[PDB]
Amino acid sequence: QAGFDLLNDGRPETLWLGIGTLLMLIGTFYFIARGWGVTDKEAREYYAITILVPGIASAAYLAMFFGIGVTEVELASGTVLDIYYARYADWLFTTPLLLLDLALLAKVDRVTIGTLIGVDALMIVTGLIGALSKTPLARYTWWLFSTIAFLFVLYYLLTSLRSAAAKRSEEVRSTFNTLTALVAVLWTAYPILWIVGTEGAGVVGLGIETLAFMVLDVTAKVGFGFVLLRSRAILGET
Amino acid sequence: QAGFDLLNDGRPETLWLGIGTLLMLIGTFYFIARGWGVTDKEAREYYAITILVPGIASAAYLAMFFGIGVTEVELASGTVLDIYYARYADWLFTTPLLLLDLALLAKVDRVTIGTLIGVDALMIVTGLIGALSKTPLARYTWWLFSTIAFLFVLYYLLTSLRSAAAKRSEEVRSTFNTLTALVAVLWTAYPILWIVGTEGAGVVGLGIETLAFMVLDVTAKVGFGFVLLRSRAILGET
Amino acid sequence: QAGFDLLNDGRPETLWLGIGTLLMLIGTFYFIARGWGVTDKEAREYYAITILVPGIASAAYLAMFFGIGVTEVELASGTVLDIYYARYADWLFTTPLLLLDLALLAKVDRVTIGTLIGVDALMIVTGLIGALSKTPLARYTWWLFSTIAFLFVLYYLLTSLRSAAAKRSEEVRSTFNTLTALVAVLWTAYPILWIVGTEGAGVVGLGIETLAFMVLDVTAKVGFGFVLLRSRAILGET
Ligand SMILES: CC(C)CCC[C@@H](C)CCC[C@@H](C)CCC[C@@H](C)CCOC[C@@H](CO[C@H]1O[C@H](CO)[C@@H](O)[C@H](O)[C@H]1O)OCC[C@H](C)CCC[C@H](C)CCC[C@H](C)CCCC(C)C
Ligand SMILES: CC(C)CCC[C@@H](C)CCC[C@@H](C)CCC[C@@H](C)CCOC[C@@H](CO[C@H]1O[C@H](CO)[C@@H](O)[C@H](O)[C@H]1O)OCC[C@H](C)CCC[C@H](C)CCC[C@H](C)CCCC(C)C
Ligand SMILES: CC(C)CCC[C@@H](C)CCC[C@@H](C)CCC[C@@H](C)CCOC[C@@H](CO[C@H]1O[C@H](CO)[C@@H](O)[C@H](O)[C@H]1O)OCC[C@H](C)CCC[C@H](C)CCC[C@H](C)CCCC(C)C
Ligand SMILES: CC(/C=C/C=C(C)/C=C/C=C(C)/C=C/[C@H](CCC(C)(C)O)C(C)(C)O)=C\C=C\C=C(C)\C=C\C=C(C)\C=C\C=C(C)\C=C\[C@H](CCC(C)(C)O)C(C)(C)O
Ligand SMILES: CC(/C=C/C=C(C)/C=C/C=C(C)/C=C/[C@H](CCC(C)(C)O)C(C)(C)O)=C\C=C\C=C(C)\C=C\C=C(C)\C=C\C=C(C)\C=C\[C@H](CCC(C)(C)O)C(C)(C)O
Ligand SMILES: CC(/C=C/C=C(C)/C=C/C=C(C)/C=C/[C@H](CCC(C)(C)O)C(C)(C)O)=C\C=C\C=C(C)\C=C\C=C(C)\C=C\C=C(C)\C=C\[C@H](CCC(C)(C)O)C(C)(C)O
Ligand SMILES: *C/C=C(C)/C=C/C=C(C)/C=C/C1=C(C)CCCC1(C)C
Ligand SMILES: *C/C=C(C)/C=C/C=C(C)/C=C/C1=C(C)CCCC1(C)C
Ligand SMILES: *C/C=C(C)/C=C/C=C(C)/C=C/C1=C(C)CCCC1(C)C
Repeated sequence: QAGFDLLNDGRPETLWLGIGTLLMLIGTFYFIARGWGVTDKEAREYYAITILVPGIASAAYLAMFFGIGVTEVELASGTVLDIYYARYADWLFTTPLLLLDLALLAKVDRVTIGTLIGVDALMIVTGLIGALSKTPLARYTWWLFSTIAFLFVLYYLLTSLRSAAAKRSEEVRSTFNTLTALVAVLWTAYPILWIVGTEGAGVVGLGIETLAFMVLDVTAKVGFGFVLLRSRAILGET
Repeated sequence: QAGFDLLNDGRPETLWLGIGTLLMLIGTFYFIARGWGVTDKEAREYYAITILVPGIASAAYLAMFFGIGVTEVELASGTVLDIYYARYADWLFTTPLLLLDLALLAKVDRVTIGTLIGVDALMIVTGLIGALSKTPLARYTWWLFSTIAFLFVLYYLLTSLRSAAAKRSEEVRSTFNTLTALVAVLWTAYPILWIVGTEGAGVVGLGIETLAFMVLDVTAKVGFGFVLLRSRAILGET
Repeated sequence: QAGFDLLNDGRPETLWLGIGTLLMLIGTFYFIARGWGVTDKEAREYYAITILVPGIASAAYLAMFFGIGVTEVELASGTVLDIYYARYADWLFTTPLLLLDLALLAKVDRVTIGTLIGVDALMIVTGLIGALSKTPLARYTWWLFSTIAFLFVLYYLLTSLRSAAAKRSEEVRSTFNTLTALVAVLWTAYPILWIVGTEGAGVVGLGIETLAFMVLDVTAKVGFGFVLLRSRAILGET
């Protein structure tokens, strides 16, 4: 199970990267069009932040597509993995932004936002180090390290942010829940796919893995953005 | 047409990098001296931001000077280009700062500033990826990708920022215009020099190109800063 | 003089990196526990910022421990140095955060904070370039370059921040002084160890150097944090 080798370079997964690229682009320009006439300062903020997400992902996918965003990591055993490191560059900026959308919806103080971005960033960076490690001891230690950070992220999301958002209007609290839940389930799928993909146990192929990440990314990007930018929760408050 | 090989390493363009370095340094310490006694909070802000620009550029130029900020990228055809990647590292921080000076002058909200910095950053990063690409398809696709971002940058500069600045005093609006125009013409010269230089069609030599970028940088840095830090527009308002 | 080669990879300094790692971790989770029940918004801010410091250092040390955070730089003379570049990645984020703790304590405006972070960052980056340089001319020129930035950092710390903090309560002013002094002496030890270690004259071994940096880091991290998070100065004001 793989796909189609779009660049004649022996990488069938490029078919999924290509589709991923296309999807992130139309998602970016759909959001720009849809929010082009928005004058509401609170709403343009959600639009601004949310447009940048698929925008940067577009760049990351195009880079993985061309092959520029992928590198060959030789394991201690001599086994060579193709690590699409560009994903981490993507996530370093996108996850904090998505987190920022949730923070705004909850109306939590700046310290809560700083904490989330800080821990989230630590999660992605450690995830990248583990991805480029040569030893299994190191590779899985980093996975566990990043996972812990992810735990704190989910924790403050389901407590601090949740309680704050529960004090807001029914419209706002409604949308918050139907994004945090989306995040909780979608985001958790990344560490899993990672440990079962070529970066870990390797029961999943690079072709299927890429397809999976592409479905995860588009949903967590465009899907999340669609639900958010569509809600009345981004328009001031009642 | 080239210059002088200052480090005996076979790089005559170092003569232009060296001059570029020297110029960015005296520019940084001239601004520090000139603004050393400024107590006005609004003015120190312009000084602070504006001093950091030639300061970081200094580091970038010195790095390109020594050869540390340059790498050999082998094209698919086997053609080897000398990519001074350090420029992009420079721009990632300097362009947003310059943009920040214009944002402050216009007195636009934080969302407008975030948008500009976000898109600008996407412009520089994609520009760097294109610079390090091995395929012509990839190299020019990234150029076009970065150009689009540049378009949005110029667009919001000439509309959102312009309209805001037009509501301010004649002194402030005056200086804004004579910086935005400077930016519009100078900044546009970068994508051009890029597509005609060694990173593209290659009708321009690496020696001339370096000289050009050095003249562009010093003007967009020191020149911009001189006009700004000299105006009364940075001192509160009438 | 060295230590113990914990990973059987011929690096006895890993014994110091390992201890450094362990210490940064218990420091991170001690601070989290100690501040877990803090409701004071001003205090959680100090806790938040201060927890992130040993947290990121933990990641950096673990990376140097595994060997992922170290690279072999070949000097022009053919001499090969083992540069633990991860330290710089660590510092790029930690120093600004520590600086941020001092800024908050002083209650200085955002421009002062931006300036400190900007110059500090320039210090670390140039320090890294010098660390990876191949020529002695370049390596020491960067050291001097970074040192100048450090000078400005210390300067504004002992003037702008000091004078501001001197206007606050005796409790706050007291803690500020017993952190700025700690910083002034500890921080100055880095450029020294650098110029006398393998990155410079090399009178100090890589084993001793690593031990030294580990003692410096833990004190500037956990020690600084202990004194700060223990004081009443982080709780509003009298
Ligand atoms: C987050 C910050 C550090 C900067 C944003 C990250 C961007 C720069 C994303 C670019 C990533 C880049 C590395 C792409 C991968 C390219 C790939 C082809 C190269 C992979 O190798 C990377 C290794 C270098 O070693 C290798 O080369 C040498 C020389 O040829 C070989 O001898 C060696 O065997 C090879 O492996 O380096 C990986 C990076 C280290 C592990 C650095 C540790 C990172 C530290 C811990 C990050 C601290 C950031 C912290 C999480 C920020 C949180 C701040 C909050 C408190 C707000
Ligand atoms: C902006 C952020 C990502 C971090 C700031 C960038 C700094 C880290 C600047 C350092 C740049 C660094 C890469 C200098 C160039 C050094 C040069 C000698 C190496 C060039 O190779 C870089 C390649 C690695 O591949 C190569 O090595 C392997 C292994 O030896 C070979 O097999 C391969 O053939 C070689 O080509 O990697 C280039 C980086 C990728 C293309 C990553 C994609 C970047 C993503 C799309 C960035 C998203 C950032 C976004 C624009 C932020 C906007 C945020 C707003 C919403 C606020
Ligand atoms: C601060 C910003 C730029 C981004 C945060 C830095 C992160 C990306 C930390 C990652 C550092 C990374 C480079 C780890 C070292 C890995 C090590 C194994 C590779 C070392 O080589 C790095 C060289 C690449 O050249 C080498 O490879 C080529 C190709 O194989 C060889 O031909 C060559 O001989 C080798 O040496 O590149 C080093 C980076 C340049 C010196 C870039 C200059 C940096 C500019 C001046 C930074 C400006 C940032 C400024 C201080 C920000 C201040 C902003 C304030 C105004 C707010
Ligand atoms: C860094 C980290 C966690 C960081 C957490 C952070 C930053 C949290 C921040 C929280 C904040 C800011 C909260 C704010 C709140 C405020 C509220 C608010 C304002 C926000 O609303 C409040 C109320 C105050 O809380 C975890 C690392 C976690 C790291 C881990 C788990 C590491 C594991 C390592 C292993 C397992 C090594 C193993 C090594 C071995 C087995 C070595 C073996 C050697 C031999 C190896 C060989 C040779 C076999 O290969 C040996 C045997 C020793 O020689
Ligand atoms: C153009 C582009 C990409 C182009 C790609 C190309 C051409 C690819 C070609 C591929 C080929 C030919 C492949 C061939 C294969 C064979 C190959 C071979 C084998 C032969 O080699 C084969 C045949 C298929 O098999 C990307 C742009 C990408 C563009 C992007 C990412 C733009 C982002 C914009 C943002 C992020 C705006 C943001 C706007 C905001 C935040 C606006 C805010 C405003 C709010 C106002 C305020 C607050 C700021 O004042 C608002 C009013 C809401 O707009
Ligand atoms: C020192 C330095 C560079 C040194 C370079 C050297 C020595 C080079 C030597 C080269 C040689 C010998 C070459 C030989 C060649 C042959 C070589 C061979 C072949 C032999 O190998 C040959 C012979 C020519 O051919 C750089 C410093 C560089 C220094 C920098 C970049 C400083 C930056 C400062 C900032 C950015 C301040 C900022 C201040 C602010 C923002 C202040 C704000 C205050 C506002 C107050 C507030 C708000 C913060 O509270 C204010 C009051 C305005 O100051
Ligand atoms: C648009 C991209 C999104 C929403 C990405 C989310 C990514 C994560 C929640 C990634 C988590 C990871 C771990 C918990 C362990 C190690 C590796 C990661 C980076 C895959
Ligand atoms: C001090 C440096 C300044 C003001 C640099 C400005 C740079 C630009 C406006 C660069 C634009 C580019 C494109 C539009 C396409 C691809 C490459 C770039 C990065 C050269
Ligand atoms: C937790 C880490 C801390 C507090 C690190 C502080 C580091 C410095 C003050 C480093 C200064 C350096 C110079 C002045 C010159 C060149 C190299 C450096 C980066 C070691």
